Amino acid sequence: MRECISIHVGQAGVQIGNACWELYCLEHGIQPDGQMPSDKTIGGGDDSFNTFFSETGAGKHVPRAVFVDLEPTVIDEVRTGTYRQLFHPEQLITGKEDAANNYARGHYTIGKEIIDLVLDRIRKLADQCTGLQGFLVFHSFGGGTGSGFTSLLMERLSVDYGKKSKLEFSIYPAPQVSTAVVEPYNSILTTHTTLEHSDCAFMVDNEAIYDICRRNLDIERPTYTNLNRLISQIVSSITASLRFDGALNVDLTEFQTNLVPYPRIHFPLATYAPVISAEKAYHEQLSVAEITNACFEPANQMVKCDPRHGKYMACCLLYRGDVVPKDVNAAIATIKTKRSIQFVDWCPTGFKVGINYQPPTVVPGGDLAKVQRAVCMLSNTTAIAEAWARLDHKFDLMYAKRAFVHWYVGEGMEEGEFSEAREDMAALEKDYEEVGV
Amino acid sequence: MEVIELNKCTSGQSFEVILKPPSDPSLEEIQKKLEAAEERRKYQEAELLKHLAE
Amino acid sequence: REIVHIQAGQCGNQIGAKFWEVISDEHGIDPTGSYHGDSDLQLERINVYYNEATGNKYVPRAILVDLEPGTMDSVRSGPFGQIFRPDNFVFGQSGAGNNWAKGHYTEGAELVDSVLDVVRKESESCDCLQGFQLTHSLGGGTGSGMGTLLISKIREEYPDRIMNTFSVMPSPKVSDTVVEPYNATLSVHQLVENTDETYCIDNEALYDICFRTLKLTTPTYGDLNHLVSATMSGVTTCLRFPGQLNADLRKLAVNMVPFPRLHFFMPGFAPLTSRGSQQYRALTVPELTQQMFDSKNMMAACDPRHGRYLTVAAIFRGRMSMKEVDEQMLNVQNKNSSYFVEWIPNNVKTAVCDIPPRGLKMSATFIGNSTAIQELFKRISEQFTAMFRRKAFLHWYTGEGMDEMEFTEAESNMNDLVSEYQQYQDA
Amino acid sequence: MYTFVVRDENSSVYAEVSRLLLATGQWKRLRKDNPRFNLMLGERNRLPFGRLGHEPGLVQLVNYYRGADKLCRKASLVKLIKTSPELSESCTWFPESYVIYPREVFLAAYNRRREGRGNVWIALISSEASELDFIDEQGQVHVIQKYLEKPLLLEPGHRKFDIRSWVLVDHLYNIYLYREGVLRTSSEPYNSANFQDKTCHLTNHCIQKNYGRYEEGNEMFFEEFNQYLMDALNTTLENSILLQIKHIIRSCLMCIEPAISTKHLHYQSFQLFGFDFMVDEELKVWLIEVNGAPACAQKLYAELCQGIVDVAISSVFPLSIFIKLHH
Ligand SMILES: Nc1nc2c(ncn2[C@@H]2O[C@H](COP(=O)(O)OP(=O)(O)OP(=O)(O)O)[C@@H](O)[C@H]2O)c(=O)[nH]1
Ligand SMILES: Nc1ncnc2c1ncn2[C@@H]1O[C@H](COP(=O)(O)OP(=O)(O)CP(=O)(O)O)[C@@H](O)[C@H]1O
Ligand SMILES: COc1cc(C(=O)c2c[nH]c(-c3cccc4[nH]ccc34)n2)cc(OC)c1OC
Ligand SMILES: Nc1nc2c(ncn2[C@@H]2O[C@H](COP(=O)(O)OP(=O)(O)O)[C@@H](O)[C@H]2O)c(=O)[nH]1
Ligand SMILES: [Ca+2]
Ligand SMILES: [Mg+2]
Ligand SMILES: [Mg+2]
Ligand SMILES: [Mg+2]
Repeated sequence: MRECISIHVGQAGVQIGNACWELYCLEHGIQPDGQMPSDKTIGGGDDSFNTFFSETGAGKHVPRAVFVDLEPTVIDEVRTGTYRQLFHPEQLITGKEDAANNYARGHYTIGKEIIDLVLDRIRKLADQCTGLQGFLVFHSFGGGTGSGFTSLLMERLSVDYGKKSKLEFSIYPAPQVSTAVVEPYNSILTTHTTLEHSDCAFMVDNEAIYDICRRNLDIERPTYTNLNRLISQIVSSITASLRFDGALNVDLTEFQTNLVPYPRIHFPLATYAPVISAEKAYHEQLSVAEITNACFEPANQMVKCDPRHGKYMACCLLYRGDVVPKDVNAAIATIKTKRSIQFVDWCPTGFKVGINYQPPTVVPGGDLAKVQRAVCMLSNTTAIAEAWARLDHKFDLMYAKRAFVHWYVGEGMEEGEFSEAREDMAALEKDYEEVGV
Repeated sequence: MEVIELNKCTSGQSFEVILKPPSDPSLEEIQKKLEAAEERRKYQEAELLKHLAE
Repeated sequence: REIVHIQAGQCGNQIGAKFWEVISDEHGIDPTGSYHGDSDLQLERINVYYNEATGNKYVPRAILVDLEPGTMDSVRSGPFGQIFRPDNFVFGQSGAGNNWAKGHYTEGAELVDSVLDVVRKESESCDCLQGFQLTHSLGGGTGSGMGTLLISKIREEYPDRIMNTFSVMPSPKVSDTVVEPYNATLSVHQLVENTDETYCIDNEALYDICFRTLKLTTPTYGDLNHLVSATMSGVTTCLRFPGQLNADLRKLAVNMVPFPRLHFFMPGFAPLTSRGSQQYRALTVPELTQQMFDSKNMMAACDPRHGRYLTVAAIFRGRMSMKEVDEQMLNVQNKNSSYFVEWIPNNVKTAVCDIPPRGLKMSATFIGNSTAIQELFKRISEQFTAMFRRKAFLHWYTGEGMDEMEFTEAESNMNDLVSEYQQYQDA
Repeated sequence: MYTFVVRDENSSVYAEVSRLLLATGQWKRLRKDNPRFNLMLGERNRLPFGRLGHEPGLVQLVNYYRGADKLCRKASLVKLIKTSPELSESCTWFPESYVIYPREVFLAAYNRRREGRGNVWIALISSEASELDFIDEQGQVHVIQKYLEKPLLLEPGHRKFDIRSWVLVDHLYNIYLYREGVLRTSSEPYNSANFQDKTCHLTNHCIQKNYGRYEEGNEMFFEEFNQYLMDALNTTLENSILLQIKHIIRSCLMCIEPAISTKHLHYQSFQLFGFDFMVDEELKVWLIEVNGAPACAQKLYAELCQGIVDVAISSVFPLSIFIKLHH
């Protein structure tokens, strides 16, 4: 067993962290006070779930997690929420004033006041680890803290933990639930600074989640809570291999080995099915073939894009529920004849499959119906670069006029960092075209 | 399709299907940059305060 | 995240008192400072504008300033005048006589230190100071001259806080004196450099709305200030009530101001009502969005179709479909493509608040950063130059020590501001 | 009320689509870089398909199918036909072609023809299995294709021609064949001996500037060509030729439908195609090439460009000359 430490930065990172850890507790039978009756080794253990939970002598199972935000509103709700007993107070770190949607404020002005404290609190968790393998970092692209502080933290983690893997769960900005007009700026700035420090990043486009909630959960106006419960199901599906018995994706290094053959192209596309409303009174349970075929519909993807016009470098199928390999293989055989699945010439055309027999867990009172089988596909396809093209174009429109740039220069940033960041994004799009076209 | 490396346990199983074969900065330089941006803030503020003093 | 409110001069204290009346009712605060409210959305962000004194009493974080004692006394005698802290009344005895130089250089300098002591006392109680909000007119002497002197000194002591103003522009349709274009031009010179966001409350537009739209043949200041208080309630709603945006003065400036000097906003409001009027039919969402964007509903006498919107912030108040609001808001952008800049993606933002203002079930408030605001500054520049080319009435100012060069520079800066707004209109 | 953007001003067909939609009064044109449009009339290369379909509250449509280039480029078409079982190497309506790069061991077919004792090909026309030598001298991916040595020759004139068919595919992947085709004639009698001069061998309108002798603009329409086939050959255009043309068009577009369809996509596509056919002496139809950005014929611009508005545009944004090829 090797421990993983989760770090949740900014509002989006914290609130998605709340949803994930709530889901983790329900999946492992951990009560809101941290007690887990099924855990028979009191006060310690090396079980698979101990990758995410340490244990106190009193039998309390505490998340290996740090929450960071530059203002206190969001984390205070964790301090007073249903799972307030779950977290030790030093795991919840707040400042007094946020980055005001400004990467420069979160990265330079304010983040510099709190970075040493956060690393100290992170080091406390690492000292409880017998074999720490790395970090899972949750944050938004568009927020000043989620963008600016995260990139500062990731640089320092490379310094302090040079041989530890770092994975990201990143919220890609969407106008439907946007909070700032400068979110394209923050996204490009943080991607440039973080690119070398992240081994694998799962981007979630709020536009995709918003539309999935509208179309499949019949929610007219999805809230953050609607989005985050869906996101946490996909995150839990992705991390399940670290928390349960299995042979596939058993350590952070395996995510990079299995999904990322080239370091800069480390943004796998997640696709999840089925998403079914709890309110739907009559539902026909979807077969292995149906949920597997749904993995190749852009409407079910975490980012809207067309994988038919890109190339695959790796493909992982993560099933939960009533699924046996024979049916997966039959489903894959049919799907391959009828769909456009092109791998690069230097990679084999193959799927790595993991099956957990437990069907997905749903939060009581939530919007997701209970299903007998579900799947999350992780594919590394060049088609995800469409998201970079969209982001870089919005960046270009504003930066050509230097609109809003003075807010960043005023915090000590230089105009040269904008174009240096933009050149790196330009190189990233070129990398994706060379591999995919 | 070739099914390889099938591993089974009580919790589930995993395998791989093949359809076709193939064909960082130091701490000092971080503090360098955090301090160079801070001095640019202090310079811009000192210029404002010099302007307000005139 | 506390805001410190300052009201200076007759106009500033008049619209300032009305602002505190309106929002105290919205938050369930009675004239004695006691809370008597149904909903707890009324108190979640009450600290933004109110200090909580011992005894569960809320006192406005407000400082009341004038070189003239009379208007101050009328505030104290007002319906909510007893709610203000008595130590926060700072007044002189002279009066500025509609003279910017007296407010800024002579009579005002004597009183400005006393105001800063109250500002400092209020700031030291603040958990985390957002910044400052000033109400004043630009046509007089105290709110204009001393108000901008206050702004400069506050920026000296709080260089990292936001400075927000509600600035009433002079108009000959309401005019109190001939020198108002002088006072306004000198003031705009200060506001361009020393505020982060300024709401342009145009007395020309306020008069035209009362006369043409509300069918008031003889509009009074009470009629004008009725529009001002409705506007001030709307543009501060996202600061006073919990929202998905969690707005504050800094986030507003970051998202509304693409270029530092272009920070003068055109407010808009719907539905437009006169005081005591009957509002029996609620507006529908299509009506709210259409009216709020109508030139007749703008609080600055500028034609929105004579420029382009750089950014727009809109807050809808009441029980309504947020889905329908988004549809109508996205719809008005499509049908008026040419009046929004193409190079700022997602430059029109919408927010919703469940609590409607008093007397209405549905309202909509609009904050626009439009290049058409240059029409306002052009209008004042023309009135300035008509007198200045003959040096008319300058002796009132040179008598207080001012030089004509200072007038030339203020005029030149405002004309530069006009040219800057014009540059992005063609972009 | 709708809005659109024009990013290919050099497009003759969509220059008229621009004017027709503006004259409707219910369509407003924006600047070419305004992304809040309903319909993009996109550029011919590097159209930013990745930026489409991400505008909230806006249904977006584009006049191009992403991935249709696999059908509208000479080298990829030969690839597409040989790699696809629906078409196959045994495909009976495409001339035997090979991709020679500057699969060049194709001579086993050419050198089997000399062992079997006709073997003239095209890239450009010669019989000695070498021009190859002109393909290396040009330095671009070229296609070597069997030359149809026995074409159908119109009388009077002994002339050669090709047939252009305009095909509209809408957002629902309905395949609409424009009922009006055109024959691009040759005015020079076909000389089976001297392939050097290619004005009797290349029916391209430009390659003919004797031009204009038999019919106007070297363009014969379907009514006359039908009358010719009746008077001269005792058959009709529908039976002898158009049945094969409809089969080829449907076969080609059905093959690539899974790769290019926008059925469940966040944006929608339509595209106008130009199929070029040759007719041999037996009245057997051969597919020559597919045009991704086709120009129309002068007389037919008004009717075709209208029909584009009715079926491809106003069907998505509400305000026949087409044969629907059913599948
Ligand atoms: N899916 C999801 N997205 C969120 C959530 N909260 C915020 N976002 C998105 O994140 C972006 C804004 O960044 P935030 O995380 O809210 O800002 P922050 O990290 O706290 O940084 P500052 O507030 O500027 O100091 C917007 O695009 C929001 O749509 C959330 O709970 N779930
Ligand atoms: N295998 C073949 N056999 C006989 N003739 C052929 C032929 N391939 C092409 N041709 C002739 O050459 C001429 C031009 O062929 P091709 O279609 O490749 O050029 P092009 O791309 O300019 C047509 P368009 O202008 O419509 O795009 C045709 O008119 C045809 O008569
Ligand atoms: C929407 O309405 C309001 C917002 C704000 C505000 O702080 C904010 C944050 N982002 C934005 C914003 C502004 C413009 C374009 C944008 N694209 C994405 C965000 C955004 N504006 C403040 C208000 O009143 C004080 C207010 O009411 C009117
Ligand atoms: N809208 C409005 N404008 C006012 C009011 N009182 C004065 N003004 C305007 O303010 C200008 C005069 O400035 P004033 O505030 O009276 O002088 P001060 O006391 O020295 O600041 C003139 O343009 C008036 O039209 C008021 O109550 N409402
Ligand atoms: Ca244990
Ligand atoms: Mg925040
Ligand atoms: Mg007065
Ligand atoms: Mg061609």
